[PDB]
This record gives sequence, structure tokens and C-alpha cells, in this order.
Amino acid sequence: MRGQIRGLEMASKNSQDGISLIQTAEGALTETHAILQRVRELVVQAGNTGT
Amino acid sequence: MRGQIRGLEMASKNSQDGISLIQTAEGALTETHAILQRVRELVVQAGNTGT
Repeated sequence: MRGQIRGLEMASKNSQDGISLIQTAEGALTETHAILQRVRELVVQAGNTGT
Repeated sequence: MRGQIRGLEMASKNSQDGISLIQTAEGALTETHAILQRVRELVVQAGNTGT
């Protein structure tokens, strides 16, 4: 039982660390995503300005 | 959605630029047109003055 318990507290900490890893990935994908927004604008006025 | 929106603002700016391009063409065709008015006069009195 005790071993299980201490590994469950460690399980909580584990999953929290995993969330944080993901949050790093999501800041990165957030900025990448905003870049793609800017790109999309540049493609649209590339559309008009191609004429 | 957000991408669509920003491309819609860019769509507004696009069409405005297109209008301006046209306005350039329409100043040009305006002056050309006035020339053809003068020409028409010169052809009419070329009509009489041919006699």
C-alpha cells in the first residue's frame, strides 16, 4: 500500500510535469500559428498584387 | 475563423487598391476622351473646310 501511495504522489508530479512539457509545445505552436496567420495575409495580398 | 477575418480586412484593402488602379485608368481615359472630343471638332470643320 505505502509503495503504491508514494508512487501516486509521484504520479501526480509526473502528470504535472507532462502538462508543463505540453505547455511549452503550445507556446511554440501558438507562435508558429500566428506566423501562419501573417503568411495567410501575405498570400491573399499576393493574390491581388499578382494582378 | 481568425485567419478568414484577417484575410477579409486584407480583402477590403485589396479591393480598395483595385478601385484606385481603376481610377488611374479613368483619369487616363478621361483625358484621352477629351482629346477625341477635340478631334471630332477638327473633323467637322475639316468637313466644311474641305469645301
